[PDB]
Amino acid sequence: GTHEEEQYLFAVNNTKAEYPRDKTIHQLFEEQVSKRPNNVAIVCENEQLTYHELNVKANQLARIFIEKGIGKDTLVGIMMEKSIDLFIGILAVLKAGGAYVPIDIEYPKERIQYILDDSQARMLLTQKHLVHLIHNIQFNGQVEIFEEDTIKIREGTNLHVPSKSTDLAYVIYTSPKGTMLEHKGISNLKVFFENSLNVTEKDRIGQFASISFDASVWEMFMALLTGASLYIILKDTINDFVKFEQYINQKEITVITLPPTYVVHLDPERILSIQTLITAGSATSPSLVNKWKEKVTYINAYGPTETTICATTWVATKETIGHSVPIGAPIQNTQIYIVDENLQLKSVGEAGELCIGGEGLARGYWKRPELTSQKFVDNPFVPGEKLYKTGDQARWLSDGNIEYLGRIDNQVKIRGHRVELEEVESILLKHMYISETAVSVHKDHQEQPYLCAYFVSEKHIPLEQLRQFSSEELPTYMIPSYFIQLDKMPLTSNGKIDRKQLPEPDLTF
Ligand SMILES: Nc1ncnc2c1ncn2[C@@H]1O[C@H](COP(=O)(O)O)[C@@H](O)[C@H]1O
Ligand SMILES: N[C@@H](Cc1ccccc1)C(=O)O
Ligand SMILES: [Mg+2]
Repeated sequence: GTHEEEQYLFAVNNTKAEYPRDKTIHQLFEEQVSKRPNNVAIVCENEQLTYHELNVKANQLARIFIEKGIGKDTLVGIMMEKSIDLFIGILAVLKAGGAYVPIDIEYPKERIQYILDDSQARMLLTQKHLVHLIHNIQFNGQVEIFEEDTIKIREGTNLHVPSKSTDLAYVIYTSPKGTMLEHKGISNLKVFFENSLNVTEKDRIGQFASISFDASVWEMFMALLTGASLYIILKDTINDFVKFEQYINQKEITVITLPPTYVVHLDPERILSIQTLITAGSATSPSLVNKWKEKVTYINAYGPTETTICATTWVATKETIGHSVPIGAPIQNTQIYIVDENLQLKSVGEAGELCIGGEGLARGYWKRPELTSQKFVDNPFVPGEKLYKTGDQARWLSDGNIEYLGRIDNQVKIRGHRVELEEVESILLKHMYISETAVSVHKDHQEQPYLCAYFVSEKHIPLEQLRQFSSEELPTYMIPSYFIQLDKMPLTSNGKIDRKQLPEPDLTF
């Protein structure tokens, strides 16, 4: 026997590539500043800094952090307005040898206290006008106010803090556990941005994502580690689709990463500067991709916070989009294994849990040893390493691409049959008038489960037609018992569907 299938399942993981494995994020930023110090690094409204200017200010502030005890693996909470100053702060924390815990200021008190209490950050960098948000928490550590003439008085050369790439860089909270990411994964991403995405200094990277979501880390360093510029898009521009479209074209943004939940509202014929559109965070669809692939280079990027943002990508080709948009193949220095409950490899085409190995793996969850040992298991494929169990269902396709099948949690039993919520969602989305869908499970008065489909459409779709369509497209046990048209989909801050905001039907008749 030749064991072809088994060999194929390993060949798909031949992704090794050279990258600065011993360098830190700030080291990489500094080496870019040195190459082109006078390149624009960051733009916000009518203000901007060159790589040199940004570097100097980060170095100055970092020297203040050093004296106040910020060092190896020290966590520094950051709570600042979306601005150039926010990014000076992030870089300053990294330069001081510490890690930052981003806290979005648009957040409620409760969340700021969990992050602060859980992370137990010894320092909180914020701004003068935001301190009232702080009077709603039991913080005891050093509260650093960011308005510095204080900073302009310090030396602006690169510091020489003994930092390793295995030191922590940032801690981002996911649905709530704080994920510890080291420098390594970003060092790897730098090379991916250059070699895979083809990002160069000529690019202008939009900064769309919330600072508390790793997509913002993705954008920030996509710009700052390649020599490109980063454009801080403000909330009021984002809250207005026509304003956002105008911003992109006026600022001549070339690369933007957006949630499919956002892109669905944009007109591709209005967008003119975008060269590369990356969607991530949730599933995109054949209809959406078909609508954009001829205008821009469309990339579907998949990955959990736990493996440093991105584990796989798929690029739309001139060719046929099928029933699903693949999440693609593992990026450089990343391995994917689709396995059963005991970590045994599934046959090609079989559904299993997507597990990730490689250079992007997080150190684990902050102060959660047991959950860490449960999710980051010993890698049976590359002994000596760890393997992250994503909780996602997926299957290997024929062509080396991975097909995402939904969260394992979203598998509900109805009438003794197995239903995956995401599958009902994607099928209903095929309807010519439906632009967005979401399916949820609820129990009726006899505690039995039933499906409820929520959809958005420009015009009112008669339920009779939704029922007929479902009858033709879905197995009986997968036909929603109720269809509910929403004016707009309720989203979380990260741009994902907020299931707990979808109205449950009143079964009282
Ligand atoms: N491109 C994608 N397609 C489908 N689902 C995605 C995609 N990218 C991310 N996700 C989902 O988002 C999860 C990561 O969420 P989090 O780590 O909580 O921010 C992944 O495990 C997926 O379930
Ligand atoms: N890491 C993001 C997904 C993502 C992938 C690629 C780029 C940006 C974001 C998440 O947890 O959902
Ligand atoms: Mg995750």
